[PDB]
Amino acid sequence: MYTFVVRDENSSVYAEVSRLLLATGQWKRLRKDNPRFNLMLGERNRLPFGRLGHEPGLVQLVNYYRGADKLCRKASLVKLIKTSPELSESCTWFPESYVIYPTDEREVFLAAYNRRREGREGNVWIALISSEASELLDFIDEQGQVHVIQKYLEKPLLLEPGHRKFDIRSWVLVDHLYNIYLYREGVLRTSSEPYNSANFQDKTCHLTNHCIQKNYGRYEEGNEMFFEEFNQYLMDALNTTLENSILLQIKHIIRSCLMCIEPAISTKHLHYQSFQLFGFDFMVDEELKVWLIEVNGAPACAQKLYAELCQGIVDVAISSVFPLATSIFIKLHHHHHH
Amino acid sequence: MREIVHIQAGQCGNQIGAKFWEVISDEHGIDPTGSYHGDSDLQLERINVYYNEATGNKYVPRAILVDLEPGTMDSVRSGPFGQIFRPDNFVFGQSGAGNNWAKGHYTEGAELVDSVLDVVRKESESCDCLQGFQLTHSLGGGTGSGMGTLLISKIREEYPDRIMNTFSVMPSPKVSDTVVEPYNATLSVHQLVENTDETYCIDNEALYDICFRTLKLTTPTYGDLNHLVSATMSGVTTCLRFPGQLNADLRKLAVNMVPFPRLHFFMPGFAPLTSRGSQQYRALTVPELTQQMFDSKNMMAACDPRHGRYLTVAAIFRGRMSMKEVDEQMLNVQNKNSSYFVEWIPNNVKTAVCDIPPRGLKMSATFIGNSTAIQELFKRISEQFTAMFRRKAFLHWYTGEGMDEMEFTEAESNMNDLVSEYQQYQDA
Amino acid sequence: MEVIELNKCTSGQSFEVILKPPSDPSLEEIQKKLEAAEERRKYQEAELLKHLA
Amino acid sequence: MRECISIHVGQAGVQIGNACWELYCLEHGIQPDGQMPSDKTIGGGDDSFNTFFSETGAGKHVPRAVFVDLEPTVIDEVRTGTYRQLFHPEQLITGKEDAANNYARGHYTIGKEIIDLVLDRIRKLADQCTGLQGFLVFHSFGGGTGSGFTSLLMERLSVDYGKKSKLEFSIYPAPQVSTAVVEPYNSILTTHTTLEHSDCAFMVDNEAIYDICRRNLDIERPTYTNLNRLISQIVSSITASLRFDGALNVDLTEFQTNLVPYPRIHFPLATYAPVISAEKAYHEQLSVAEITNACFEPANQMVKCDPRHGKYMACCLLYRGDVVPKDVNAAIATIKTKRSIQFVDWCPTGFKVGINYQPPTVVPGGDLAKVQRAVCMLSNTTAIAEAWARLDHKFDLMYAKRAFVHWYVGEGMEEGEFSEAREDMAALEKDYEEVGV
Ligand SMILES: CC[C@H](C)[C@H](NC(=O)[C@H]1CCCCN1C)C(=O)N(CCCCC(C)C)[C@H](C[C@@H](O)c1nc(C(=O)N[C@@H](Cc2ccc(F)cc2)C[C@H](C)C(=O)O)cs1)C(C)C
Ligand SMILES: Nc1nc2c(ncn2[C@@H]2O[C@H](COP(=O)(O)OP(=O)(O)OP(=O)(O)O)[C@@H](O)[C@H]2O)c(=O)[nH]1
Ligand SMILES: Nc1ncnc2c1ncn2[C@@H]1O[C@H](COP(=O)(O)OP(=O)(O)CP(=O)(O)O)[C@@H](O)[C@H]1O
Ligand SMILES: Nc1nc2c(ncn2[C@@H]2O[C@H](COP(=O)(O)OP(=O)(O)O)[C@@H](O)[C@H]2O)c(=O)[nH]1
Ligand SMILES: [Ca+2]
Ligand SMILES: [Mg+2]
Ligand SMILES: [Mg+2]
Repeated sequence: MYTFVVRDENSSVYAEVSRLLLATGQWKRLRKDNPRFNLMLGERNRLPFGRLGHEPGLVQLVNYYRGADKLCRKASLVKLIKTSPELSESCTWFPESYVIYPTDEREVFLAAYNRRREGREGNVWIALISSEASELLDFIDEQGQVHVIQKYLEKPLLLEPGHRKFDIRSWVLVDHLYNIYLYREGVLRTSSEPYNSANFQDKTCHLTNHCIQKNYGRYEEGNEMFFEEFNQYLMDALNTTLENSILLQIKHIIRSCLMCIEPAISTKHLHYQSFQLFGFDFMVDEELKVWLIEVNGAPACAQKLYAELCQGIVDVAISSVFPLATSIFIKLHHHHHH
Repeated sequence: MREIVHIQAGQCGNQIGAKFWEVISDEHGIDPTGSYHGDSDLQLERINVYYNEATGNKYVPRAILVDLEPGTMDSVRSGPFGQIFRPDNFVFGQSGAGNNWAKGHYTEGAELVDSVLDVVRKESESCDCLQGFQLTHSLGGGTGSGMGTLLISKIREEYPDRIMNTFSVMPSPKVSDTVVEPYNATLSVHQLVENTDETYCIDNEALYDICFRTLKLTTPTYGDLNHLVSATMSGVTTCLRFPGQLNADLRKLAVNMVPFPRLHFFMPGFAPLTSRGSQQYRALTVPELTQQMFDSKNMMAACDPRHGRYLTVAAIFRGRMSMKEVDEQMLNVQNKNSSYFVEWIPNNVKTAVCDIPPRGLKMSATFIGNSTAIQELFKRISEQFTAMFRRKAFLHWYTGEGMDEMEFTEAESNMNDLVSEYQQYQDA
Repeated sequence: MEVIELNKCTSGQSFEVILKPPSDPSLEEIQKKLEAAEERRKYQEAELLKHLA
Repeated sequence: MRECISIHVGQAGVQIGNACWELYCLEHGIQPDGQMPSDKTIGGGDDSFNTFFSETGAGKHVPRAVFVDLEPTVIDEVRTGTYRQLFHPEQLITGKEDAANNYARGHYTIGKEIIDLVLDRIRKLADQCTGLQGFLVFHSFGGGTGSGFTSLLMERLSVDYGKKSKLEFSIYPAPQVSTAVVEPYNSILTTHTTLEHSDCAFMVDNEAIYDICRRNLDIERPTYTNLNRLISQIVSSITASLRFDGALNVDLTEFQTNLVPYPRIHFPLATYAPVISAEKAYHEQLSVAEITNACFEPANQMVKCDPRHGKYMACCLLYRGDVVPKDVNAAIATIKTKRSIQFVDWCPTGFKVGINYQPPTVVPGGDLAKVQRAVCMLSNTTAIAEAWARLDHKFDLMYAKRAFVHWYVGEGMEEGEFSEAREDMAALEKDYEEVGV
C-alpha cells in the first residue's frame, strides 16, 4: 500500500489522478497535513519543498519541479531566454520580447522599435494590442503589475473555411529521471470569427483562448481541432504533414527549453523526487514556422483527452517510482555529436 | 544512583509486586538472600535504581509492603523470595478493609498510614537522588485502592517534586463478583487523575481474555493473570534498569509520554504472550514482535486501538537482534497505519533496544501507548458505576464510614470529564 | 578569473579568487527573569500544598 | 597568538567534545599523557596550537576546555577514559539531576543554581590567557541542558566578555536518533534566546550525518560514536586555521567577517568530501576537481537542503592534503559553468581559499579511510532556512494544541515565551526569503 496527499482541490488533472490511483486499490489517500506520504499532489503556490525528503522509510515524490516557475512566468521566460547561452539572444522561435515594469529594458525596447518605424515594416506588439508605442507604455504604467511587450505575429497561419486564427497546446510530462515525454495528442484552440489585419480593437479574432471565445463552435466542437483532422487539413490543403511541417519544431523547442533548466531543477541527486506536467502554447505563422508563446506550469487537459493523459501520468511518472502488483508519449531525446 | 522507592498495597498490589521483585531479581542475578550471582556487569550498573546495598555485598529491594490484613504478606514472607525484603518494611494491620474504599482511604487506613510514611521517609532520606515512587495496587478492592490512593496523596505532600508512578489493576466482572468494585475504581481513578504522573492501566478484563482466548487456559488463576502482569512490569521498567538512552528515568518517560497532565494513563502491550512452563522453543523474528506488540489481542488494557489515536508511544525491544531491522519495522508500522498516530505530535513513537532478554526468551517486545482508546476502559467503569449510583445502591457501606454522596458525584464528574477530554484529542 | 591575497607558508597557502564583482540584557535583567520564574514556580507549588492541606 | 576557550554543554556537546580533542591530540602529536615530544619550548609558548592548548612546567598540554553537564554519567566517562590526565578536574563540571529534555528546566530551574559555578571555572581559564579572542560552544538543540543551559550561558558570556566572539557548533534534532518528542520546542526556544549572542553558528543535522554514515561508510545503523568521529573531522577542518600556521580564518573575528555579512543570518552551511569507508578494499583517489564538485551535492552537506534555490552571500573552501591553487581555480571554472551558484547582488561572486598540506588525520581503527586530499566548503546560503521551516512546522503542529507546554510552564516559564520565540523565527525565515529572491 502506497500513500498520497491532495493539496490542490482546483486541479482538474490531479483530481483525475487521485481518482485513478484510489481505483487501483494499492494507493490510500491521507489528509493534507499528514507527513507520512509517498506522493504529494501539491498546491499551486508556496509549495513547501523544504519539508520533502525528510521522512525515513518513505520514498517521497512531488508533482512539481521547484524552480520550474522560471519557465512558467512570462517575465521569467523572457529573462531565461535572453540570458542563457543555449537559447539567447538570436533564438529564432521566441518572439522578440521585453520585460517592462510600471512606475527593466524599456530604453532597449524603444531602440529596436524606432528602427521598425524608419525601416517601414509591420510594427504591431502585444501586452493589449497596438502599433503605436505610446498606447502600450501608457497602458502598463496605468495597469498595475509587471508585463511583457512581445512582437505580435501579423501573418498567422489561417484555417479554411473561415480565415481564422489558432494556437497549439502540447502537454509535456517530465519524470523523476528527467525523461521528457510529449503526449501524442495535442490540440488546436481555434478562433471562430475571421482574422482581421486592420481591426485590432475587437479582440476575439485575435485572441484564441477557450474562454474569450464566447458565434462559437461553427466549425468544430468547442473550438477544439485535434491532430487527426489538422493532419488531414495539412495534407489536403498544403500537401504536407503535421509531423514534418510543425511537430519537429515543437519537439525542438520543448527539448531546448527543458534541457536549459535541467541543472537548476533536476532531482537526480536529491532527497525527494519531482515530476511535472507542462502545457506548451505554440503559434504557427503562414510560412509554417512555429513560435513559442508561453509555458503553463499547471495546465488543464481538454475534455476528450483527460482519461488517457492522466492514466499516462500514473503509468510513467508515479508507477515508475512506486511499482504495482502501447505508449501514449513520444520520448524527446537527441544526442548530436560535435 | 537515581533511586526509585517501591510501595505495594493490598492483596493484588502485594501479589503482583512480589512477582515483579522475583522477575527483576532474576534479571539482575540477585538470589533470595540478596547475593549477586550473575555473569555480566550490565546487571549491576543501575542496580541502585531498585536495590539498596548493605554490608556483605547484600542487595535489598527498596520495597515497602503495605496491607490492612496479614494474610497476603505472610504468604509473601513465607514465599521463595520473601527473605530478600527488609523486615521493618512489612507494615500491616489486622482489621482488613472489606473491599471498601472508604475504609481504606478514611477510617481503617488512616490509623496505619503514618507508620507506612515513616518507612517511606527512611528509605527516601537514604537516597542520593530520588526519582520518585512506584505503587502496585488494584482499584477494585479496599486497601490497595482506598489506602493506596491515600498514600499517594500523603507522599505528594511530602515530596511534591518527585515522580509518582502506578501499576493500577482495573476490576472486571470476568474476574471478581464483588458488586461495589466500580465504586472503588471510580473513587480511585479520581485520585489518580489528580495525583499521579504516569499510570499503567493493567485491566483484569484484558488479562482474563488473553488467558482464556489466546493462551487457551479454560480456568485461569490469579497466577496466570499475574504472569502477564510481571512480564509487562519487567518490560516497561527495562529502560529504568539497564543503560541507557531513551526514557532512562521516570521524569524523561513522563515528558515523552504525557502531552497533557490529566492524560497520563497508559495502555501496555507485550509479545510474545506466554503461559507459565508451556515452552517457547521458537524465538520470534523482529517483524513478528512488531506486529504482535501493536496487536489488540496483546494489550493489557481491554481497548480497541483502532477506535482511537495514539498520542505518544514507547516501544522497547529485548534480546540480541538487528537494530537496523527494528528501525525498519517500527517505521513500517507508523507508515502503513499513519492515521492512528496524531499528526500534531510529530515523531511520537520512540524505540529502545536492550541486549539482555527476559528469562526463558531470546526475543521480546514491550509496548507502552498513550492512546485515546483508553476512554473505553473508563467508560466501562462509568457505566457500571452509574447503573448503581443512579439508585444510590450499596452507598450505605460508604456513608457509614462518613462519606457524603457529593464525593461520588465529584469522582463521577472528573472521570466523565477525563473521557470527554480523550475524545477531544481523538477528533483534532 | 582573478587571484588575489596569495599568502604562502611551510604548512600551506591561502588566497581569494573573484569570478564577478557586485552590482544585550544586563546582569540584573537576567536575574529578574530567573527570579520571576522561581517565584511563579514556588507559587504553583504552594497552591498544590494549599489544596493538599 | 590569541587563545580560544571551548565549552561543551550536555551529552551531545560533551561527546562531540571527546571526539574533537582526541582528533586534535592526534593531529598535533600530543599523547594522552598531555606530552608533546615535537614541542621544544617546554613550560610555555605562543605557537598556533597554543590557541587551543595551555602548558604546564612538566611539559603537559591541557585543552582550553570546559565540559559541563547537569548529570554525572557522560562526564564521568571522560574522567575515567583514555584522555583522563589531559583535563584538570576543575574543567569537568557535573550536576546531579538533568533537565529531562526540558529547555525551561535547563534554563530556569537547574540553570539558575549552576550558572555562577560554570562562569567561575571559565574565568579561571580566561585568567591564564594573554589575549582571549572568545569561545567555541558545542551543544544539542534538543536536550534540556543543551538547549536551556547553553542559552543562559551565552547571555552571561555576553555580559562578562562583551568584546569576545562566540562560535557555536549546534546539533539539529533528527527523529532517527532523537530521545524526546519536544526537541522542536527546545530548539526554537534556544535559537530565539541565543540568536543575539552568537556571531557564527555551524548547524549539523544528525539526519545528514546519519545518512552519510549509511551511504558512504556502509554502516547499517550508526551510533553516536560513528556520527561524532565524522562531526569531529568537519569541526577540525573548520578550526585548523586557528591551530595551524596560515592566513585565512586565523582568528574568530574573521569567521564573522568572511562568512556573516548580516548579523542575524549567521548559519553557514558546511559540506565535506570525501567520506570513504576504511573497509573499502580498492579506492580511486579523487582529484581536486572531484572533491570540490562534491561540495555542491546536497548528499555531502551537514544539513540537507538545496543551494540552487537560494543565494550565496559568502563561500570559503578549506582544503587539507595534496592541493595547489592551480587545480582549485581550474576546478572552480569548470564547476561554475555546470552549476547554479547565484550570489546576492551586494557581494562579489568569489571564493576564499585555504590549503593545509597535511592531509586529514584519521582515528586508528575508525570508519574513515586515509585520503590524499579533503575539503570542507563553508558557504553562507539562504537554502539553510529550509531547516528552520521544517523545525517551525513541527513546533506549530504541537503548539496549536498546547501539547507538552505544561511541562515548561511547570518550571516557571510563561506560555508567552513560546510565541515570542516562534515569531522571532518567523522573522528569521522572512529575513532569509528577503535576501534570497
Ligand atoms: C469457584 C470460584 C472460582 C475460584 C472463581 N470464579 C468466579 O469468581 C466466577 C464464578 C461466577 C461468575 C464469574 N466469576 C468470575 C475464579 O475462577 N477466580 C476468581 C475468584 C476467586 C475469589 C474467591 C472465590 C477466592 C479466578 C482466580 C482463582 O482461580 C484463584 N487463583 C488463585 C491463585 O492464583 N493461587 C496462586 C496463589 C495466589 C493466591 C492468591 C492470589 F491473590 C494470587 C495468587 C497459586 C496457584 C497455584 C497459581 O499460581 O496458579 C487462587 S484463587 C479468576 C482468574 C477468575
Ligand atoms: N551527534 C550527536 N548527537 C547527540 C549525542 N548525544 C545526544 N545527541 C542528540 O542531542 C539531542 C539530545 O540532547 P542531549 O545532549 O542528549 O541532552 P542534554 O543536553 O544532555 O540535556 P538533558 O539530558 O535533557 O539534561 C538529540 O537530538 C540527540 O539525538 C552525540 O553524542 N552525538
Ligand atoms: N506574440 C503573439 N502573437 C500572436 N498571438 C499571440 C501572441 N501572444 C499571445 N497571443 C494570443 O493570445 C492568446 C493567449 O496568450 P497567452 O497564453 O500569453 O495568455 P494567457 O497565459 O493568459 C492564456 P493561458 O495561460 O490559459 O494559455 C493565444 O491563444 C494567442 O492567440
Ligand atoms: N490480576 C490480579 N487481580 C487481583 C489479584 N488479587 C485480587 N485481584 C483483583 O483485585 C480486586 C480486589 O482487590 P484486592 O487487592 O483483593 O483488595 P485489597 O486487599 O483491599 O486491596 C478484584 O477486582 C480482584 O479481581 C491478583 O493477584 N491478580
Ligand atoms: Ca611550547
Ligand atoms: Mg483482600
Ligand atoms: Mg543529558
